Order: sequence, then C-alpha cells, then structure tokens
Amino acid sequence: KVFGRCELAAAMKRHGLDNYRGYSLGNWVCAAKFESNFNTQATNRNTDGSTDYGILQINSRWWCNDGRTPGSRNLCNIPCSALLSSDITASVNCAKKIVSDGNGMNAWVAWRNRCKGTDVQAWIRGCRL
Ligand SMILES: [Cl-]
Ligand SMILES: [Cl-]
Ligand SMILES: [Cl-]
Ligand SMILES: [Cl-]
Ligand SMILES: [Cl-]
Ligand SMILES: [Cl-]
Ligand SMILES: [Cl-]
Ligand code: NA
Repeated sequence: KVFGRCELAAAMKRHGLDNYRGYSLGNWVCAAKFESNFNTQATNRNTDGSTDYGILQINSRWWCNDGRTPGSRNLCNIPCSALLSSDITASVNCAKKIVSDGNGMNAWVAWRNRCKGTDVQAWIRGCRL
C-alpha cells in the first residue's frame, strides 16, 4: 500500500507513535517519507546481505527473520514479510522497540540525515488528526 501523508499520520497516531519516546508525529512521517516514500512494500538489500523492509525500512540483521541473513537476530519476533503489510501494526510495534534501544531515532539513517533538526511539524500540517 502507498499511504497518503495525512492518512499515514492518522494511522501512526491511532497506533500510539505520536510523541512515542518523545518523538512528535512529524518525525515519524518524515522518516517514513524518506525511508519508503510511504510504500509498505519497499525493500532494499544491504552490502552485508541484510535487507530493509516496509514503510520504516526495518533491517533483518537485528529485528526480523527473513531466513537469509546469517548470524542475525529477530528481536521483534516477526517474519520480515509482516513488515510489508497494508496494516502498519507490525511495523509500528517493531519501530517502538527500535526507538527504545538507546540511540532513539538515530537508528534510522534517513531520519538523522534528512529529518533531524528540520521543521518536521510541516509533515502533519493541514491533517485532520
Ligand atoms: Cl508527501
Ligand atoms: Cl510534529
Ligand atoms: Cl536468517
Ligand atoms: Cl532473536
Ligand atoms: Cl519467521
Ligand atoms: Cl494500518
Ligand atoms: Cl531520544
Ligand atoms: Na534476522
């Protein structure tokens, strides 16, 4: 599924991400825009053989099982395919574990490089929330 901007902001708020670990909703929308262009089916292969999955490009090295990332963990206890659903629940529940891990949203390199310190409230401007 390709979300609209406000549609995704609403879905993320309904699943309890707004101000999760202190990160306002626009931070999560901005991260989704630059990780996936709001496409739940986005995948990207890394040089190390791990793969990033879904709207927040969650990596198989630590967070999900894809059966092709040797020596990896599955800390969200999900198949990586769950992260490609039209239903963002699994992506949201896993992102909550990642952002609690110690480095906050710096875990998302696109958020650090493209969202951090910017006017992220722009990403939810106009939305009925
Ligand atoms: Cl947009
Ligand atoms: Cl915001
Ligand atoms: Cl594996
Ligand atoms: Cl594990
Ligand atoms: Cl699995
Ligand atoms: Cl959803
Ligand atoms: Cl933090
Ligand atoms: Na894994």
